Amino acid sequence: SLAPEDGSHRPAAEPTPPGAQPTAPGSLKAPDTRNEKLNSLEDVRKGSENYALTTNQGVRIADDQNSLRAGSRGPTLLEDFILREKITHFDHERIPERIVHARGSAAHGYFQPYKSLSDITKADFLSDPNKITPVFVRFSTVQGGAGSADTVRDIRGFATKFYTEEGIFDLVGNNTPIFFIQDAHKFPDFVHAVKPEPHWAIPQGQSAHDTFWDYVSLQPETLHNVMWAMSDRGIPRSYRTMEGFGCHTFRLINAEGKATFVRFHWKPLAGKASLVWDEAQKLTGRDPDFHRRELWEAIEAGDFPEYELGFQLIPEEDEFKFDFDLLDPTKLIPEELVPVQRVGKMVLNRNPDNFFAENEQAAFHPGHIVPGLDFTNDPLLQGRLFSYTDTQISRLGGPNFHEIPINRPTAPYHNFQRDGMHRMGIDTNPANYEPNSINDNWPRETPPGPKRGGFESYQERVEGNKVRERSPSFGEYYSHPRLFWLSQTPFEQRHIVDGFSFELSKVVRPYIRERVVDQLAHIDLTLAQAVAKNLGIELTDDQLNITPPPDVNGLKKDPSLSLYAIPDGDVKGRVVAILLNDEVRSADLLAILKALKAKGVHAKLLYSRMGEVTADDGTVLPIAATFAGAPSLTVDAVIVPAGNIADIADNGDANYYLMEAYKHLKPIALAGDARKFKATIKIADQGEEGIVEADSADGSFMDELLTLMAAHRVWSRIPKIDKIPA
Amino acid sequence: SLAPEDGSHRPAAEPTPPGAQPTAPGSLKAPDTRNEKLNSLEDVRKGSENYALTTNQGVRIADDQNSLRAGSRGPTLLEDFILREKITHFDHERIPERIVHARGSAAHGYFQPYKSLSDITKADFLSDPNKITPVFVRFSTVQGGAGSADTVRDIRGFATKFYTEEGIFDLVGNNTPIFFIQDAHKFPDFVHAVKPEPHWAIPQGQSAHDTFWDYVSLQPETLHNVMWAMSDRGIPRSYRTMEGFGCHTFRLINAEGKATFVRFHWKPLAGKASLVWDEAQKLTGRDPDFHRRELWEAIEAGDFPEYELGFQLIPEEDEFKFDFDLLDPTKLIPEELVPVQRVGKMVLNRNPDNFFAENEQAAFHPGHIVPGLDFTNDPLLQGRLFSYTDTQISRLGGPNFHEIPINRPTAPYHNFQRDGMHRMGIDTNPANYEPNSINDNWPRETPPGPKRGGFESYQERVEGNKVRERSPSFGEYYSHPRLFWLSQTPFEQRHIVDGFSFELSKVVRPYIRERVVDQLAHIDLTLAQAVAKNLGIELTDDQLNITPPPDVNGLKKDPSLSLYAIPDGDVKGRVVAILLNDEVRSADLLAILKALKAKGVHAKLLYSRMGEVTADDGTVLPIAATFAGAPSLTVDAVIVPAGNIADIADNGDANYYLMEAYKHLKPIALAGDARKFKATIKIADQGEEGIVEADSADGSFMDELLTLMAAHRVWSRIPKIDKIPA
Ligand code: HDE
Ligand code: HDE
Ligand SMILES: [S]
Ligand SMILES: [S]
Repeated sequence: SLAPEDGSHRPAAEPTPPGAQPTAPGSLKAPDTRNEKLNSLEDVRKGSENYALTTNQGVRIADDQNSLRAGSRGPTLLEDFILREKITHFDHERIPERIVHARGSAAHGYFQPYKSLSDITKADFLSDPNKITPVFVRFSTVQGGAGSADTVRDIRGFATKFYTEEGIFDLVGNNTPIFFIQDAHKFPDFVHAVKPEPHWAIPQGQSAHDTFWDYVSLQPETLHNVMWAMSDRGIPRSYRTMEGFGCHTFRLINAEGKATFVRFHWKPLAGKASLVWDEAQKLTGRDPDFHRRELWEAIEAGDFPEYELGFQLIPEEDEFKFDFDLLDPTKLIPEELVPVQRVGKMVLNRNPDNFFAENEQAAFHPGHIVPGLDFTNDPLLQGRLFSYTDTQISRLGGPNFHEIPINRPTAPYHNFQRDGMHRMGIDTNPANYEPNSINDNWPRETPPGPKRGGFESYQERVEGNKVRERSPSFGEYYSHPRLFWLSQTPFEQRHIVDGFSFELSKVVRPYIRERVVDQLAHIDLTLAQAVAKNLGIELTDDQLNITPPPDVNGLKKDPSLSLYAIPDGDVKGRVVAILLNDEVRSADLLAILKALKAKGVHAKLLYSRMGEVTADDGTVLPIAATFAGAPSLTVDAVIVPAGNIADIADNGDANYYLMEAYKHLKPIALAGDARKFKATIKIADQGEEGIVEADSADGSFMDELLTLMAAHRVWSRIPKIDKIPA
Repeated sequence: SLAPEDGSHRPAAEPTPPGAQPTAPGSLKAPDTRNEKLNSLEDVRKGSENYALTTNQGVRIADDQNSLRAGSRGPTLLEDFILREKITHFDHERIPERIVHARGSAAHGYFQPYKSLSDITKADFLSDPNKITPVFVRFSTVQGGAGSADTVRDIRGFATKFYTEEGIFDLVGNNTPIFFIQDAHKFPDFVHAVKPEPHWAIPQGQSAHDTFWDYVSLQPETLHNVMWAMSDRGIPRSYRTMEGFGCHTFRLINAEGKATFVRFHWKPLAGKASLVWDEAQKLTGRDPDFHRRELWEAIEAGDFPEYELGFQLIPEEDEFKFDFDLLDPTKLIPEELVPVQRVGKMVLNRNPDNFFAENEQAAFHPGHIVPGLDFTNDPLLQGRLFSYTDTQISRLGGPNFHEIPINRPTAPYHNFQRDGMHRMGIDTNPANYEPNSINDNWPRETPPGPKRGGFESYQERVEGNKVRERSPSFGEYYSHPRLFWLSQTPFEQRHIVDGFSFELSKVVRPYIRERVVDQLAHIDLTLAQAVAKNLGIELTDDQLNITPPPDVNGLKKDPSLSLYAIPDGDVKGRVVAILLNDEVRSADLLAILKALKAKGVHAKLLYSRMGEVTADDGTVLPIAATFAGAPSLTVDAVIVPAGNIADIADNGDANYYLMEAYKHLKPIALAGDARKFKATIKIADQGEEGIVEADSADGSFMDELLTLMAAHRVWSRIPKIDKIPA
């Protein structure tokens, strides 16, 4: 026995808040959570307790500490098969990462619709509010490698595999409603431009380099998604607090054969929330795994990520009723024009057991549709259909990638396909072709119908010549960027300007920065002047006189485009740093934790060392982390209880903690003598909005702090931060 | 034409300092830097200017902006082969990354010996000081993926491929002289324990997690290399400023067949220098590509990385003359006992053209030796010899990885091996076996001899039974950790304590922390006590009474094991930040830049925005980056000239620049009214060692600053930084 006698090596198999226990594989941490897909993976789950260590051939190993040698200081012998198996498996552990979205984090859950949608789609998973469909969801960045950092500025992927009774449906979305380019033929161009440059393979996880901005300046169709990426949308607080979108118009097909155009939405029920850029960048350094960790810890604590699936629905006869083309994936459909209809709820409630086997090996692909859904001619979607099947032949080693356990349907699958590398299924059918008589033609085709029918494409009319041509209707590039900009709050606008400015400051060739500023002048003059000023660029008289693009279908803003214009805060699952001293006032701490508990807000107790300290009244307080070990970047607010403040008052790290949190617009609360820290962040004696202060930590002190947390950040503080050296 | 009229898109093909020009592929940046290997790659280099865009089959493309569709808003057609080839290639761009050392950065150069070594080795590349051998060198971290950050705390790899006239010799080393484990059979255990944990794949690029310290606590053989990793060895300033080691005793074999034991060394002619932990960690977020960038830019500037190759030579009859086993790779050979003989110099003078083709596909392997070298029974080297050939079969797709251009020998190669995936060589030999008559037995075996002979192993005597057993002589784990400890300066010792303390505070299971502290008590009580205090652990009476391990062959320290005990500073190729204002005193700047140029030190001119400012005398000064865009993390020292200081006096970012540089022990120099900044870093009116100040930037001011820079950091400042909130 190497485990400690008190059993403190094994995490509690029950919900526990972040940091309370070591994290564990999902089937050990939450054995009681189940769904149909988790149950079906049981055949390949492997345990360990009480088993002998063996080769992969089942031979027990006696000594796993030494190679076989001729004498104990001699050479290693070729006959050591146990060594060579073990090192050969090690030597071949890695598979190619995904060409894009290589960095991602995943969990299991389930989906249910609020009511049957049979009047608009025959898709089985949407036919009955009692039908529960297991899901597996992977969130991701786009540009960086599997080993890159989470809180980079980038677009985020949001891919859901629905294991339906009529096949796998993968909804392969992102956290913005559009993409940078119009036609799939340019995807390698755009992706090569944003990826590390090919001579030296720099930079990782960043669009802040010459080739990205060269491409953008030369391809104005990109400006809409670039506006999103440069906003705080590019730096979400959590995968739990971002929106998801299906990116294209698809179709729903009902049993009558009626097509309705649809765009897909995910609404985060935890609300929308983003970091600020200096915080996101610094966090890539202090914890490059912060989003993967926050997602896994949320599920272990029971703060299950929840999302509402929604549909924007457009009748077929309304195809041409807008100012933009519905097939143009650089255009959004404003919610003011077409509201999102709520469809159902998805909950993510179980982590995987083994990251490589369930996360790294999962394959999502938007061609994976089911009866009741269909495509459209969006020319970016159209090319996606080719890529997601193709790429798996190298990434997952061949055409049997659907036999890798996480990718297996739970629906029946039978057909005449055979062989390929890694073939698991042993087919007993006497036939491997159809039509056949020797197996009475089974498995058999199934006609389309209202349920459980075969897939048939909607009979869309096609007319035109074979051309490599962009539709003229896609040739408008500035109105949607302008609608987005005008929909932002003034502080969201400032952060857009600061994102273009920082990024273009990293472009070495100045003419590329000038060309991008020229494009901005076509969108909005105020935005363009503000960026130009930060770059030392002066707009020409011609630039100052560019007519702004038209409004989109009479709209001059749509508030659903803003993260923050309309409050949608939720504090459950947020975290507060509590800065301790060597003689904490226990009554303050009891009131702080009581109020945080009641709203499902977590806490981390921090000090200048590990171990414990003892409160004024003898209560032993266990320290979670040092000030330096768990920086303010990792929390949503900071509370300092009263007590022996002298203990930490001249501690550089403790003062800096509050300066960093202050700069990043987080709520800060100081009780009693902790008010002494007001001097480090230059707060006046009469106080200021966003700093909660009182003689003790209750009556209204925690209500005030929790009201600040529900509004996420203290935006009114922005003018005060440029003066603080932090 | 899309390029700017003024030609400013194209970097000059001359050496230029960092930031002066965009970086470029090495054959375009330095077209006349040549060596036998670079010239031999010309057969596969492809250019681009003035050529038409084609498929891979040579068909010219007319429209590389669109897919082929039926109508300009129609579906994409399967007959679009141009689209499918382009997206197929993109879909399969990625290959598996290296199992370990996936993150690395590489360059070309050459090696030449100082004298003939024929008396001790018949290796041809060491036979004459006129023998110039091309090299390709890849530096790397160990744990993180190819997209992880450079300035993590980790061991670093230093792998050199010598293209000799008698074969490739790969010297595949690290930046410490030992490894964590004794026997190759435990490599996958150790690497699994340091790598991200298997449930959730966290953390990236860090040993600061429970499974690493669990293994270390249970395997005290690891403690010696753990001491090195927790020292500032684990966070080098540059690949140019760290040592390399071949890790194992190999043999040199001379023409007479005499074997001498050898351990290999690389000594950096730029001297030894490392970051401090806070700076390294923050730098992973501010610039995760910092070491890759600094290496590429150094070579572009002509600050070519230079290392001296060195041998520790031990006669065969001296095998048992030490109190440790020469075959145990957890033991170092102290230079006080066996000096390093300096044998030649390697210079890296050219970056690659295409990172993936030359860096990512390069394969190094320590079994790639040449006549005049041989192995020993070191049980970690023995197992390595299996792994480095095996792993390439998945990583590089098959057994023809020596035909990938960067890997090809420049020496002749001819044999009877045939076929394999993507076989390039077309053999004309009528025979593919030997002995054969039908080609008169060619290519033929060559007997061993003094030059141009075949390889024959040294006829070492082997006597023993077939056993899986560790030599009892390997069973001592504490004397080398203690020697290394006692050889460090008092500030290097504090940084080791801090590295253990920070790492163990991130281990969630407290008994693992306790088990590590127990091991520390076996090494040195002062170290053990200092770590324990940071963790809130108290040593037991038994722990306080553990007898220290013995000295190593009577040594109680060896200053060659310290980074800084013996002065070894070189400022050429270092970089200073100069913080501008909107009316700079020009005389200060002329003097600063003149003195920096004379010593080969670079500068970066920083301000609050991009563009330019104008000095008091109307000199226009171009701005390289903002204060926030290029933080103090990225420079060796900071200089603030006089002028309109009030322009920046209340700039939070400018104040913080100096606070962060101060906290990180960097020299800071303040001229005239720039001395008003003393107040932000709490410098007394009378001054402080490490802060250069004068009325102006005269001759003595720069000499003082450059003297501080030769000493790298201001270690005497350490007691003052605890109070600084930065
Ligand atoms: C023609 C335009 C085009 C093309 C060709 C592609 N992409 Fe992807 N994209 C591919 C190609 C690849 C290369 O096949 C790849 C690489 C690995 C793989 O299996 O598929 C992939 C990954 C990917 C994920 C990760 C899924 C996971 O977590 O495993 C997510 C969420 C998205 N995508 C989302 C997405 C949207 C939202 C609408 C839009 C638009 C696009 N993408 C554009 C697009
Ligand atoms: C049994 C003990 C053992 C075993 C089995 C291995 N390692 Fe490695 N190591 C391998 C295995 C692999 C898996 O073959 C792999 C992974 C991909 C590959 O092709 O080779 C590899 C890479 C590697 C590089 C990068 C070279 C480059 O830039 O590509 C460097 C610099 C080092 N190593 C240095 C090193 C030292 C210096 C002493 C010592 C000791 C060891 N290692 C220990 C060791
Ligand atoms: S999209
Ligand atoms: S080693």
